[PDB]
Amino acid sequence: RAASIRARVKAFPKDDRSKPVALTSFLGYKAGMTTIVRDLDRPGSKFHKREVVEAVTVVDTPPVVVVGVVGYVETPRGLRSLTTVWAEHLSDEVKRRFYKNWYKSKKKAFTKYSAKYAQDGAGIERELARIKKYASVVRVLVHTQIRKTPLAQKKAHLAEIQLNGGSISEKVDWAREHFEKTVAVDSVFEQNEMIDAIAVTKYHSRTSINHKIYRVGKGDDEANGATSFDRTKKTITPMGGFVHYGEIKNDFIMVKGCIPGNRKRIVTLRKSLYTNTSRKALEEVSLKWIDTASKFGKGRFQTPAEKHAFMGTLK
Amino acid sequence: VEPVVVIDGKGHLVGRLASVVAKQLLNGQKIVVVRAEELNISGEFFRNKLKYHDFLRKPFHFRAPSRIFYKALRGMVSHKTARGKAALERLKVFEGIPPPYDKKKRVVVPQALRVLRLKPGRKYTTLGKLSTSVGWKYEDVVAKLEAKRKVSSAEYYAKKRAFTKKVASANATAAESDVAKQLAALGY
RNA sequence: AACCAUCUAGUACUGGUUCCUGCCGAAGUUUCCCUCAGGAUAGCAG
RNA sequence: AGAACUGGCGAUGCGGGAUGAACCGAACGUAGAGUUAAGGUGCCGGAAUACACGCUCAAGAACAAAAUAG
RNA sequence: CGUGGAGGUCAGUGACGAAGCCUAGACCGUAAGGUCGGGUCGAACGGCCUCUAGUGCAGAUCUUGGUGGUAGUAGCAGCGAAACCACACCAAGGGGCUUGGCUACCGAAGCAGAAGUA
RNA sequence: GGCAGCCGCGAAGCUACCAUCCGCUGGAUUAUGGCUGAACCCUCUAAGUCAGAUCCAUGCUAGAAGCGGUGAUGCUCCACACAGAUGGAUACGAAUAAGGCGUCCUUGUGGCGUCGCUGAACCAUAGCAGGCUAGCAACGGUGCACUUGGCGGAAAGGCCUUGGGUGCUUGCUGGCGAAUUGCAAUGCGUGGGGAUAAAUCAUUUGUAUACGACUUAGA
Repeated sequence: RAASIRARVKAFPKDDRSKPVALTSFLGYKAGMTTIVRDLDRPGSKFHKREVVEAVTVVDTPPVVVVGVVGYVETPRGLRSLTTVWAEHLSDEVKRRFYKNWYKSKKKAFTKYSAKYAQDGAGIERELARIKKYASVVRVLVHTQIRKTPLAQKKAHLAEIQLNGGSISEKVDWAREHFEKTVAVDSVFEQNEMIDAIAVTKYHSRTSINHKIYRVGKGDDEANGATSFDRTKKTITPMGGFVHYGEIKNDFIMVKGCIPGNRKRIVTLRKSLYTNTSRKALEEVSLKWIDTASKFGKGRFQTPAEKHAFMGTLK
Repeated sequence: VEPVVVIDGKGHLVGRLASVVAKQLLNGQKIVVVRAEELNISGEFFRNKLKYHDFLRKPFHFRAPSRIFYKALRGMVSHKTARGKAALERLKVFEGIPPPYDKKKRVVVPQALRVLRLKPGRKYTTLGKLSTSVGWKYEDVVAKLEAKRKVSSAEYYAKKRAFTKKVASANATAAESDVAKQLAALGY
């Protein structure tokens, strides 16, 4: 059985001294599956340029904000958490994660620590300098903005993301500046990038690697579910919403295959832990058409705009 | 004689060191072992990697050199008994010299050194290499932070040498006096 | 095809054989009644 | 296979031999001091990680046997 | 050594407490056992020389009587057994004491090409 | 068109190779291919040494009914109570067919002298289980509480240290008392109350379900 509803990242990719400080993983909530068709541009294949049809999963990825940073000392008995530091503020759902009886409890969340941050910062700057001189491996503390995702969970899942940049002084400087900021989904992953998926099945946790992101969903603009070919004013959400899921109104990610876990389950993504040299990873996934028919039942129409076309008109 | 004894494992035989430590701490003497990764075993790499998998293919097995030394010490003590269990509570084994033992003197056992026991021109194995070959993953960090231990400890020794230089000068200038000659007459 | 009360506490190898202490203390065999059955003899120990 | 001549045990503790009925010492009232046997003296275990000469890098602590000094 | 009973003796012990029982109390003896310290108990019992025997228990798939695990289980919120009961996970030595632990790559080969380690 | 009935179509579901997505990369080694090079010219082997699959690492699953960091308050009254310090664990590193220490220039794998052959060493060690107290010599040594600066992340939590305060100083010169203990018997929290930070149950939730457990939310 899994330890909790959320899964734990057991490894991180090798650090890069030259690259800038950036996040290594992202997490979201499963949003079912959808059908897609694309041109198979793979060279040396008997189906070159053919319209290959396959299923792609959809995961809701609300914005994730940084809430703290943690450094770890390379001790002879493994990595030890040198010091954890939160940034001046904890969200309502962030505080809720620390209570089993939040409604009954007095909601006495960070009070002296918040008051401590109101001081001249010397203590916080002292800890930052400590981390700068001391342990040179740093992990960021973040949470999911479940307040935006339309789920009854209403509880933010805390998670740690390791920075892959060099000059850990730059790491702490970035943390010092990007504290309590919101990180968009597109800032961690991009289209055609190969990622791995980890989640909990319908109850064991398992990891699957070599999964390509078919599309990165910017949920702020319309027609996010329409490709360059279809380019219709349609969202990935079909008519009536989703099966056992509320709605998509924020950033989302589309991944080849089916991530483990039923709908509404939280999942995490990572950049394959290494630089895959396969030509499949390198090739770009041009998109032709994305299915938006009502999954609930058997939808004979894509959107209500064209639904009346078959019937012409209705009472 | 010493409330706590710190033994430098480097350059010592595993068997002889384990036997002497077992005999010493069975008598209530507290002993601490450091730099176990530098402990040596007689014979070349082969026949040392062997005789370990032989018993391994049988339980729980520990790869750390300190755990290997403890297992060697464990079999030389009547474990499962109160005296054996109590005796094993007076022993500490660590890789390198973690504090606060780094700021205290470390002793050696002449009757267990590889140099004084192994004939010249014979191959010998080191605990660190065997541990790494059998799955130890902390050799790199151990070496890295042991090298740092020598760093600034060389400087501390240099400062101590400079201070002893002034001490010797002060003794010499006061030497040859009536009190100095009187002390020297009585062997002091 | 059985059951009830006495002759019958029958017809011999399975099992058991109850308090303490001290001293002495063997044998697994001779060979005669030839032999399976065992008696009497011979040795050890009183 | 068949025996058979003397012997260890039949009923026998104790010390050593990882344990053992065929091994070694030794056979028995209750305790102290002292000296020993086999057996041992790196720890478990009480005792010299004793001394001296050479041998062996691989185990070493009757059966697969026939091919460094003179 | 101990017990049932009997002859003799202690002008014995005893309602101001005899016997029995209990007792993480003590004394005596090599022991069968005796004696005393404290609690319940209530009316008979013992120190010693002899006589007497239905005279001493660890078992006899032993007899009577009593009580446990099995088990609040099988079973018919409640009722409720029976069989069985010396004792309780494995490696080696020794029947369940000793020591401890949960097809690829290479080499030979008139191998032109095609096509021993593990 | 009732209902314990039949038919055409049928979402939702368990589920399929009956369909869909994915399913490893770095090192040491047997044999083997070679270099340098003796026994004994040669030689892959004696000492060294490159390549190379069985093994170890990477990733993955769980986490000792082992460990680190972080947030919240234990605050107050009443009543009771209790495996073996007694000199100092005195700190470079490296080799063991070489090392330290001092000097200087030839700054280098330098020349010289010096030391080991154990720690049998260094500190301190005098005062009633270590008092009272009068002087001398220095401006030192040091106990205790302050204060300044740096330093120790391997289990740092320890190291010094600028400055002043107050005691001792046995460094040196003297006085006051020891008795009779009689000749030795080593000589630290509760269990009841006042407020309150948090957990479990009730309710609900279902992404969990044989019973535990797990997953949500309402002052």
